[PDB]
Amino acid sequence: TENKTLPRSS
Amino acid sequence: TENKTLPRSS
Amino acid sequence: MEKTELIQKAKLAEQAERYDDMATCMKAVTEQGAELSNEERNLLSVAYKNVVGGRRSAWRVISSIEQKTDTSDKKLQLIKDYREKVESELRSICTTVLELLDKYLIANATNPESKVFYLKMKGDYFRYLAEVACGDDRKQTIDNSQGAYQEAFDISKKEMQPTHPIRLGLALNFSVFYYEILNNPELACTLAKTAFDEAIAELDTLNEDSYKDSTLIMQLLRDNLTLWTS
Amino acid sequence: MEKTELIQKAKLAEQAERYDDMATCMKAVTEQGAELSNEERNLLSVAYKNVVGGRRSAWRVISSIEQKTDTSDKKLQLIKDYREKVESELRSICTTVLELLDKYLIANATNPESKVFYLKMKGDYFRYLAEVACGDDRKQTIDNSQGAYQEAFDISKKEMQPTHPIRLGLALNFSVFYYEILNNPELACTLAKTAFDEAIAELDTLNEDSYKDSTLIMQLLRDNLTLWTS
Ligand SMILES: [Mg+2]
Repeated sequence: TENKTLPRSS
Repeated sequence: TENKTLPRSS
Repeated sequence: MEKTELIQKAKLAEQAERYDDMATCMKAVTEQGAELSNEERNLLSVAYKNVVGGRRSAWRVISSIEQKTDTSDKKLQLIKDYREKVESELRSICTTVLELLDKYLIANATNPESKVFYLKMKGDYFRYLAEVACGDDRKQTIDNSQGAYQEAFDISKKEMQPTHPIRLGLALNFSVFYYEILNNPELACTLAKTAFDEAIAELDTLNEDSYKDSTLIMQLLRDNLTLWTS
Repeated sequence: MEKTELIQKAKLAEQAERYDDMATCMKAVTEQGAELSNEERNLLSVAYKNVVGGRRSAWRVISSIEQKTDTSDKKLQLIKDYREKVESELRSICTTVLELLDKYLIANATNPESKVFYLKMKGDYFRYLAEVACGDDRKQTIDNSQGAYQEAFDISKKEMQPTHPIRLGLALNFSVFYYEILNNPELACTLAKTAFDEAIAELDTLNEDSYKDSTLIMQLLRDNLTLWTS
């Protein structure tokens, strides 16, 4: 589980 | 849906 | 480079999902002029499948947008030029793969397992070319794909067992070739169904390792069958 | 090519997941010298995020393999050289972006929204450089990332409602900077939680065009909080 950032790579 | 073929791209 | 180092780098690229690097490595290996092991043969297959797969996916998306674009929309030309750029890249990759199969892999194959695998690969990449071809070009690429698949099919039925993963994979991609390229669902189903049934008959003769390998592909066969019979 | 067609092509490339082409289009738009709209800024952001993300993931995989490799093993050098290659590609992408940000975008921004967006991007790409830096270089890169984030954070607190997607995205990425780069989980949680709470207190007044974006970011803020507190 990674920390979520934006934008997100597809 | 799509037709399964091997090998399949990740 | 050294073959041992090229293969290490290729396994590293695979892990990092750097399939361009991975393909470049395995092309260098193939150019060393020696027969590939089962491991190296699988590395070459995975690498170029991922490299071409990105272009097949892009081509599909762009083609879908083009189709639903009004023929009089002045923005359609740009969509068409971009689709052609993707096609050009896809043809370059397939040509590179078929060239490798023609000048090294098929020529120097010294066992039926490898010969079936490489001919299967030759049909696969003529099939990818046919997916985007038109006119007589499409006819010849389809003929070449069919020819390769057919020789792989004869050899696999003569030299290998119905549960061998390579033979089941050949049946899988060859059936798809009949369904999508030749638009013959009846023959596609017969081919996949025949390979599937001939496999379950001899599932008795396998340890849980080969049983796992074969059963995994047979599930893909029955998935296509379920999809096609609806 | 003209801006209208560049945007057109960039959206095509996005749909086709050809982010190299996409970033090339948005770099050309940027270098034309005109201020970017909200749509164009997000296209620039998405393009280079996918371009750099592939290198970040590759670098992590290869670095993890390097660290599991015995220092005596002779194949370690091949792994290290490969890591440095990907690292060099990553630094080149980050440098290109930071050069665009300082040369064109931040310089010509006429509204606080644009300035906060670009300063957030600056913190992001200094942060990506910090992930792969060591020693004093790492410290200075961390300072540059924090400085950009902090400036955008003050401008957003002074000029934007807590529900604005740009202010929320800034909180999300800045809190992650606190958690992964500064290694301060308590301040990261407080930063994310504060932005989350301030947005909830105002959610009822949000515009329906920003529901989907603001709420999406709020979902991510909450997911990070749930992970960091468990
Ligand atoms: Mg992260």
